[PDB]
Amino acid sequence: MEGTEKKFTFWADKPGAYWVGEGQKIETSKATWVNATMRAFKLGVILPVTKEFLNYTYSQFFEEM
Amino acid sequence: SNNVKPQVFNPDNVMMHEKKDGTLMNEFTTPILQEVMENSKIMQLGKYEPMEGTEKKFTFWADKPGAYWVGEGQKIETSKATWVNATMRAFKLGVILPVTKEFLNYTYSQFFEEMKPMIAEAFYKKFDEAGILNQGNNPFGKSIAQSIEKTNKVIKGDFTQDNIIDLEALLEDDELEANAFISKTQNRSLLRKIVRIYDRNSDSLDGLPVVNLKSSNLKRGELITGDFDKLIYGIPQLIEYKIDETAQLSTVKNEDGTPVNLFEQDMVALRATMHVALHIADDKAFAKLVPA
Amino acid sequence: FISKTQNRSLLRKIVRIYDRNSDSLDGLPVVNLKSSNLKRGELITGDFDKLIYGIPQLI
Repeated sequence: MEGTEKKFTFWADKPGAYWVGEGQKIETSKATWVNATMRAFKLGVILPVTKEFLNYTYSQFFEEM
Repeated sequence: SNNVKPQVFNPDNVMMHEKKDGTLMNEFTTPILQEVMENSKIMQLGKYEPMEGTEKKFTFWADKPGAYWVGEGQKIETSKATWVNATMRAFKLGVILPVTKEFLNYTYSQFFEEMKPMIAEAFYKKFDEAGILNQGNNPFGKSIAQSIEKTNKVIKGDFTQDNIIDLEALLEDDELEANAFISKTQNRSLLRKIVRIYDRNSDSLDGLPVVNLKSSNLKRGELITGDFDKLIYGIPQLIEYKIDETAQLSTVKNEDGTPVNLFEQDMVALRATMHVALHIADDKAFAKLVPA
Repeated sequence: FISKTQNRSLLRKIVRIYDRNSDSLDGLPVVNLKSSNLKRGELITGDFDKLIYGIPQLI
């Protein structure tokens, strides 16, 4: 999915067939499809730190978060 | 909260990837400009003056030295050349374009590159209208229209051939040739049908070129002319672009009235700035025709 | 023609015999003088090959 939205299309109807005698007229038939779609949403969080903490208490903190 | 509907803004200058009705603008097509962008008319007409501070000092000549007829062995008398000082200062132009980072990923990823020509056009129009028409809260005090008010060097009435001549003759009345006309592009309607002194084959009026301004402040009935070599400009700073992903913007506010923090809200903004300067070397060099 | 540059104001609006496309008057060139002694209303012309000058001492 490259954009924030995506499209799907699916078959829905399939053609018929008939029995025809010799020199009788052959009849017609029809196919059909249907569509569906999905979109994306955003997740987020922020973690703030006092820079003394990141020097004198827990240097690795963000790598462990 | 986990509130997912998009952020409303005020003044609403922020570019967004989805509309409040839920329309995500995927598969968007890059716009194409209808006309073509305008150049600066001041930079077309005026003299350039290389400047590197925000301020310049000029020297111009004023009095020429004389000469005398001397008989054989008669005393050669003296004479004085004189000059006059002038000065011009720069002021800063700038604008900011805020963008939601989804827009810059999914709608229109080249947006900030495709905007640079339009930002320049916005500054050129802002400069021209400030220096010619005295409009848009100009900073200089110096302008063409403010010079014509001070000299009161105004013809009153309609575009008769007598008035078109008297307009230019009011500069000849001080030994200055006019060098161009400044016109509202809408008023060819009048200049065409007088008797001809105008031609559209070049857009010239009595052989001098016509330059069109393209803003709402110059009316139908008005015409400007002068010796545009007496108008001088400089540019200490060619347009500089800075893109920022974390600053606060105070001038744009959220729906609740809070400022827009570009980091918390996942946004981007382009700041552009330019420094530009204007001087009018002789305020008598410009004259105007105005309807009564 | 010898003309005060200020008096195009008159030569323009008569009927044309003048043009500013060259600054000529009836096809002869106009030369502008640029001093206060030649007035607005005055125009001079002649066969200027009959006017002769010389310079024994360059400046």
